[PDB]
Amino acid sequence: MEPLLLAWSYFRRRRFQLCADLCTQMLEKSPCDQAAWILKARALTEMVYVDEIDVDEEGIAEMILDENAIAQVPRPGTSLKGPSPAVRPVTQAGRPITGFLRPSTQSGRPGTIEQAIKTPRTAYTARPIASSSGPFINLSRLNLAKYAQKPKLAKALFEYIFHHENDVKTALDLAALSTEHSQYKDWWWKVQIGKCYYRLGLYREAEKQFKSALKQQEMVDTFLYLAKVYISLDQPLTALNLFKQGLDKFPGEVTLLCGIARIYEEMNNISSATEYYKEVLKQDNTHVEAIACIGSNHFYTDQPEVALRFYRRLLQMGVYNCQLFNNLGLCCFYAQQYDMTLTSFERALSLAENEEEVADVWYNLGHVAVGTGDTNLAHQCFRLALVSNNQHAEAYNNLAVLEMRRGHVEQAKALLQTASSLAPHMYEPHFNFATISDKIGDLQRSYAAAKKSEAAFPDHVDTQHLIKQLEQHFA
Amino acid sequence: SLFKARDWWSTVLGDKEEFDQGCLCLADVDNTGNGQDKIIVGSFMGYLRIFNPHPAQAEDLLLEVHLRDPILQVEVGKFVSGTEMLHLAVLHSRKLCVYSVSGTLGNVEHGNQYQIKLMYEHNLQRTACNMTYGSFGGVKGRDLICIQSVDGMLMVFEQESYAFGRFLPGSLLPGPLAYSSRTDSFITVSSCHQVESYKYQVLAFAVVDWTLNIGEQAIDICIVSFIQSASSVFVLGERNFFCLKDNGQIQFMKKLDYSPSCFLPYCSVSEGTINTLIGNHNNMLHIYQDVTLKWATQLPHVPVAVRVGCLHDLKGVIVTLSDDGHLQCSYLGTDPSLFQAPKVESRELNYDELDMELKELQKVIKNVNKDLKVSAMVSPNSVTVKVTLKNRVALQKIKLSIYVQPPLVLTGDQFTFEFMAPEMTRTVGFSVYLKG
Amino acid sequence: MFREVLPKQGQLYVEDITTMVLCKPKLLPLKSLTLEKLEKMQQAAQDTIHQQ
Amino acid sequence: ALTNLEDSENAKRAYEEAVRLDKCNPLVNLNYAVLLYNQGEKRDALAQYQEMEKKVSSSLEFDPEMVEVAQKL
Amino acid sequence: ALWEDRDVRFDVSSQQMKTRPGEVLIDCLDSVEDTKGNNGDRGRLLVTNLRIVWHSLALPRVNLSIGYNCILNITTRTANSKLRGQTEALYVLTKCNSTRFEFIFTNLVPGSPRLYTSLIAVHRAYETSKMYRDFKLRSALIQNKQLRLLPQENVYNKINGVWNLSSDQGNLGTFFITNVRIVWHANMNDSFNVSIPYLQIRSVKIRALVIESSQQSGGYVLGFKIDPVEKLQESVKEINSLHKVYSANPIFGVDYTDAFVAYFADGNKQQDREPVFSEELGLAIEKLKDGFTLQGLWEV
Amino acid sequence: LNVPRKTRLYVDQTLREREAGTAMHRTFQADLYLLRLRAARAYVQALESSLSPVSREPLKLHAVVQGLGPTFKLTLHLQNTSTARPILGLVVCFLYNEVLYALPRAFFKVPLLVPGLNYPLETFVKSLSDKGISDIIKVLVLREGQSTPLLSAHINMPMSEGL
Repeated sequence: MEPLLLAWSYFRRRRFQLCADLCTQMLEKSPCDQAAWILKARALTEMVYVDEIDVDEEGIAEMILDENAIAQVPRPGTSLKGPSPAVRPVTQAGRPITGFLRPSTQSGRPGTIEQAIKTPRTAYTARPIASSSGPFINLSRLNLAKYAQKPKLAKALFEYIFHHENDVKTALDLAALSTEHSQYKDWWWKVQIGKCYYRLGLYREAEKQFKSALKQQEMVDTFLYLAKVYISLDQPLTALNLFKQGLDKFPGEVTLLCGIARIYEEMNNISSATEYYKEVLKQDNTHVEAIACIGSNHFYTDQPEVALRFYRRLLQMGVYNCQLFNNLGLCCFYAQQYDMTLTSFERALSLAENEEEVADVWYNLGHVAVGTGDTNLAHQCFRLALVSNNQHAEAYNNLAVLEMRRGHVEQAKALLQTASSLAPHMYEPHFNFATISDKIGDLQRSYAAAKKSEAAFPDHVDTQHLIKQLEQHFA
Repeated sequence: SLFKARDWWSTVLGDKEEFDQGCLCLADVDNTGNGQDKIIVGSFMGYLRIFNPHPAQAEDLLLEVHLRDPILQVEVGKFVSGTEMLHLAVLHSRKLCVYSVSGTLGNVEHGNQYQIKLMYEHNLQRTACNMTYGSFGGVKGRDLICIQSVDGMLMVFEQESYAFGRFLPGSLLPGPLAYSSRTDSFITVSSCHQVESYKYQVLAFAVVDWTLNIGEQAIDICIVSFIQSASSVFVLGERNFFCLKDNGQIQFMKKLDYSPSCFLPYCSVSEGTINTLIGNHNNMLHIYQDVTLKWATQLPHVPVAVRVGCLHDLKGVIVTLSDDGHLQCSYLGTDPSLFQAPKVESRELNYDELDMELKELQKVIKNVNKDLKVSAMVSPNSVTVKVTLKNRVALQKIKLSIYVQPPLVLTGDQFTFEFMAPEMTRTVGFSVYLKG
Repeated sequence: MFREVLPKQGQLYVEDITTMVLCKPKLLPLKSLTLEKLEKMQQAAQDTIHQQ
Repeated sequence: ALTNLEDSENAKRAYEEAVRLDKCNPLVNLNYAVLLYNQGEKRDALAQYQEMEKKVSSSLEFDPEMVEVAQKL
Repeated sequence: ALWEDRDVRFDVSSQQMKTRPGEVLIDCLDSVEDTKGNNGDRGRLLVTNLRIVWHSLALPRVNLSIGYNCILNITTRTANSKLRGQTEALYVLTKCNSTRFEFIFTNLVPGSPRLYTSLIAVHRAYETSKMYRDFKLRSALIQNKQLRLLPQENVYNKINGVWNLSSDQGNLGTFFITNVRIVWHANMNDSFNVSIPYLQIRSVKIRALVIESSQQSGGYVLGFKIDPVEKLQESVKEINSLHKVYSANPIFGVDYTDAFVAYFADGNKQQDREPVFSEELGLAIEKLKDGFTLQGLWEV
Repeated sequence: LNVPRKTRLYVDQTLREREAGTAMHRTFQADLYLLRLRAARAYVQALESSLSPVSREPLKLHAVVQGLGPTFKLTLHLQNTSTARPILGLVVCFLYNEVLYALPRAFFKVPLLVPGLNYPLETFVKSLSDKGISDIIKVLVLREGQSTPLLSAHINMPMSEGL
């Protein structure tokens, strides 16, 4: 009823528009009221809040122009920098496609600025890469030396400056004055200064504050923060020891086990990431990350029924996506459940909020069709995948395979050239182009294509026989 | 049905009303003594409603009284000075009212009426925010009430009148208040992230017994005491979930990945542990054994102030109340249902119309595999050219551009026309001149 | 009461012939919650820009 | 398979396609004779039996149904 | 008597789809394909005053009728991006006599999706107005001393001292007569009030003012007694007249086969086993199915 | 060998298939019919709008965008895919939002396309909005005597990262 009370109760119920809407009134009515002031600050900063732990873009500049790893060429198995590409689709030379895209995924790194620019913008991150990773209150007007004295105001004000305005320097000024006001005895200000540092670039100066905050009071937050810091310095085996220390503190934490599994998958030894995702399951059993990862791994290691179970679980827990339903369709078809197969693809096509998701669903429908026979339906589905996403290399490759099945060799050659131009990291377009060339002749093009195939999937077999035959023809 | 909250007696509770925490209470305000609880809900729109649900039906709603001022945090406790019978407390923003729901019976299912009498009231100087109730100190058979204020002050009533009132040291936005009986302490969560416990006799003498700097501000704090072996205090933040000891340090904590709205540590099972259930803003309930998820369910609405109670011979029914006005008693769904296409022999694929459309589309496909006039006029004189375009059918999103050569430069390049009715002429005029 | 007889011998390849391979079915990876929130906050700004 | 999918007309036309497109495999003729005899005809089942016996020899279980659809027709 | 807003019917007749007297059509949309049943057949959707109807528009026999007192959730899904225009979809979740259905309605032609909005609106108008067509006990009807009237409602007769022959000592109470419903409060602890709608009344006779309910609120016989019977028969005759003139054209106060088996919201489940206690979890849980266990259903 | 292993899930699924094979067959055939219907529908709609970058009359075009910052390099890789037949009269026309992108030459002739060579034809797109706004850009390749595009392509321009 009353303004302040109704606004605060709107805040408790996570409205975040009404709260501010009543405080703006209550502030116009009285220029001297700090309760509604910091309440509107909280509402504004929480309409946009996103926890700093899972925000690890890094970007193109950090990837090359910033060197922090001590060892330049460390032993294979101690640095971050399964099914073969003949079964599991790939994204780079290696790095098979993963389940559960998270905005911290790097999934390989480019070598030079030119390569990173001249590639698709979303081939090394979940979002397109960036070079660098009225108003309620004007930051240049308030004296942070006076709000630092009042911690009740200072905490919400720092959260506002950091997560709403993204002013790391003024946030760090406020946090420094606040920490010196608390005589360096509250772990929260230490963690916040460490976050300011970590997104300023100073990792060691942030690891110092995170360690000093762990000494004050163990919290899952500081453990994950140190994990991020250590992963940024390219030190997996330090992060794993720190995670096992945290699990010694918190015996069954799910985020710590999930971080261990993420590190094991970045190092690409799935035989332990599955164990740790299974521990996460034994703890949560609704975890979307572990369920999706174990489901994908179960699907690609020729066990599609277990993957269908793992994805029906996510269906049972109210998850309603385009990805989930296309996955259910692939699993139902390949696990030989032909009644619930195509309705899942229909729900997928219904739920797709993009033009690339629609293209992927049409690609998978073409796979279903070509598994059924009737190559014309798959032809149409691949052409629609192209019509939806012009830069869809798998559709080009499959449509060229079907074209050469029909007989049109030049169409297949052009389409395979387009596919291999869009995705060089794939091996199928190169191998097919080399095969058709060798079939007609042109052993130079066959060599230039089979060598790129071997560069893409270096443990292939038919590529090796092709290269042997070619090098034999050259003498 | 697996992992859904299957429905029991459910209802919608008004005309775009609004509730909050403390609204949903669940006890024997009728003082029958049989164990079956009764739902009590009061919005800050004004209406106080009490239900005795049976597994929609008309006679379920015991009463739907309306008070003038809004209602905050209905409670059920021994709020009368004389007897040991449960009374219902209604906290309006600037008012306290203890009632008594007395139900008299008639010789038919719907001949029984229910009378609430205002046992006593209390004018509130400050504006109330929320309250707690308990046997402060070591008293028994009494339920004193400690109400907070929106501006920090906490005022304590000894079940009859205004006992006292002390200001909380250093708080701006009032957080959740609770009272621990195994330590006789008022525990709150100040705006500055400090979970603070004050001994009762310390406040009565007016300071902090202890503090703990959790990472956030808490939405709710629920001190549960049905276990006398190892006491604990639950604190649900807006980003985490702590269970603290009685001295002041974290016994354990969970870093939730969702946004909680309500939680309730209900009756436990194992030795020492405590089952708890938390409600997302993603419409789910989670059932932890203190850190470890034991079950999860997909609720209908965003739960506010869930409760668990024995309603009509069924123990442990979960009663949820949204803030828009919904309300629902429910039981977990434990029926794994075969994933299989429905057998509907009646519903057949209509081959005639579908084949007609497919023949049409395939005809277009196999056929393809085998409106506007523009004119330009140059003046006889930097020569001024004029371009006239005229449409037959109505056209849209028209863009006209001119390209001469590198050296020659135009004074106008692009011209945009929007929709145009049929048989409408459009003229543009630009000038071309040599530059170089 | 006669049951149709099925051949007990399948078709066996007697030579490996180089056939053009198809790309493989692509399981669409799911998203996190932070990623969905970031994309929605990125598109809400666009929507407000267009709606002014 | 079709015969077991509650679609006998499609099985009829598929067997017609097969017998037109098969030259040196009597199993098709015997199976079409079995389908016909199970359909209650017993008329064209003799035609398929005679087509098979014109086509013809090693399978153990195609031998018995050869003689059982013979004697019962 | 009235089922249009109380049931969910499949393969309905060409007559039951027609607007009931009190019903009134609001909005319509052609080419709305039906899904959750993969017949891939188009149709036509109608958002009436009391229920939502869908008929195949090519074989108008097969159809759907969903009442508004049997829907729980209505969700609009804007997807299927740039490839064509932004087309919508309607997800309706229904629970009739403890059986959960779900229907999906796909707007094929992306040129007219406005319908899916108005429905939502009228559904609110259906729920914000239940004192017009439903029976309620002990509600919050009375103001300080007078009745709180519905929008389309005015009082006819204002009688004091009308007893209630269903209780013992809390009887004497006022009797309000209106054009939509008749109410009686208790004039002493005025929360024992009954608000009977004309829609639920079956026959008003005397045995004494006996009022019977129409098999929906059960056989609820209501008995009242007044001062000398002159005003009594007067009230009875005027009540019968108002009942008939209302039943002529109902108001509803809304301001502004195997078919079922293919529409289950659960999936091959039209059931709810007896909810029994659970010693494992401590909650009332649905009975387990002949060998299954909780810790075996939970794991994967 | 590495022959796989099947759990209880597999035998339960095969039992369901053995007991309910007819319904699965029928419903999968119905779903396949509906899928053919919808695929033909979308193919006809694409032919109508001529949105296929691959479509007698042999051609193949796809547009690549490169570069962050307010200026992007947009290179159209176009290719004649035929045995031996060049294509003389063709021309490319861009469709953009003239308030967000400043294309210098939004329409230009294409060279004589020799069968087998990928011609990169590039342009400089430039973002004009001071606020980050990502809008699609259409490309139409069409004859000079006809008005219906021979083929088309789409490009979602990324964010500007301006100043």
